[PDB]
Amino acid sequence: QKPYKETYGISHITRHDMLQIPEQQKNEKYQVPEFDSSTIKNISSAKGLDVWDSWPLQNADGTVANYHGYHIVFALAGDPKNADDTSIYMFYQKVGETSIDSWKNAGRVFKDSDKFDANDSILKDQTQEWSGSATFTSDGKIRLFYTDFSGKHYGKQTLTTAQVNVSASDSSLNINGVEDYKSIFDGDGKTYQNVQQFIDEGNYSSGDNHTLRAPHYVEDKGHKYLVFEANTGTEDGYQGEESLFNKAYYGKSTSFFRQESQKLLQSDKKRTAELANGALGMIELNDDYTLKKVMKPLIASNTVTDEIERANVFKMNGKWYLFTDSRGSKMTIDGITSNDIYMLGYVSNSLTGPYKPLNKTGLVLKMDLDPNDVTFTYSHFAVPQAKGNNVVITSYMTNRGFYADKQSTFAPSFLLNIKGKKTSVVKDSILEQGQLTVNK
Ligand SMILES: [Ca+2]
Repeated sequence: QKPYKETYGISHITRHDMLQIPEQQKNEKYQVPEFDSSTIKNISSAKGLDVWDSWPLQNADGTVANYHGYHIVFALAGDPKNADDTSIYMFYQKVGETSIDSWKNAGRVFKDSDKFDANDSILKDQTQEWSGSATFTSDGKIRLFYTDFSGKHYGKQTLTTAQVNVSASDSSLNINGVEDYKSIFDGDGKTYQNVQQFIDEGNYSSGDNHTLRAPHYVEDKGHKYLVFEANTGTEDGYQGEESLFNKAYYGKSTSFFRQESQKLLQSDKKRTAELANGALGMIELNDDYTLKKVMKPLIASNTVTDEIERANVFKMNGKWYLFTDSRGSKMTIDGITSNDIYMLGYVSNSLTGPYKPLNKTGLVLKMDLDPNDVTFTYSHFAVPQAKGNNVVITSYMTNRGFYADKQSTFAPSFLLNIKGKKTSVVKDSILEQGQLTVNK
């Protein structure tokens, strides 16, 4: 196969940039701070459930919404014994409260019968509800986006929306039901991989890893978009043997391409690399939240990894910041280990790009604790704030099903300082578990 160069007009997480991270990550400015295990509590209202990936109800610009005097956080929860028990619950606190003990549980967003009542062919085959985002509409409605996972159809993942109907009183919030509950996007094969393409490979035992999830709502100039975890399709640089010869995925120089590509081809990571075609995708939505336009990915991670999760994007002080979480264990980069877990980040003058790496390489956060560590965190997420140079990093703490007495819970939040194309963790900025804003 001859070397070639093709960007497909999109940005790329390159091998060269990733290779810089192992040395860089030793700098405390890019490290999830150490947490104090004796301050950590289970979510008391979640009653022995694991509570992991969690997200705030947001305004269109990503700031935290105020619903009738309450903050709302949606989260995946389930029985610690059953790895396939995953539904979305809605938690809430009065605005002003900070303690983890302030979070009340409104229960599941969905009834089991809702997916059938939706009159939606894909939804009626759902077995789990995976994570997403939620926006607070201009007419005062709670608009949810999440991933419909079908365990019985080879792990199909479909971007899905619903309006959550909630009555508010002085004391409580109550979920009355949902409406406008519908599939929006299941891939198109050319821009984003679909489940059939995964099945064509031999599904799970092929080593391929199909993703179409983590839908994040954002607006710009009154246009509505989802940015999401995906994989590339046939027309924007697909997985395959040929992909290892695309210099766009390497960066730096032809010298670097020749050296790195031949190492990769001689390595035990060649096949993994060939299959690796992660992407942060984008679609525009109509005003009824249906699909308007499939758009090109903002960034892709060909050869590096198949799995870039928890897509997030927002404008802050005149620039756009794009983030994703990713496990070192599924990467193919020398010096990145199975313990390493990252939030990577990119910056643009426009929502639609082009995006270049933060801190030269893409590194924003590094967390490398043992999976057994009670203070292990995952699903790091930057919550934009109304003003200032700080965002709040939320994450879940404690691996699912690991400890009888210590469930997955809200991690202590902390601050990340962002200016220009640089970030730093704010020294001793640890907040309460699950705290969403600096303002109180
Ligand atoms: Ca793949």
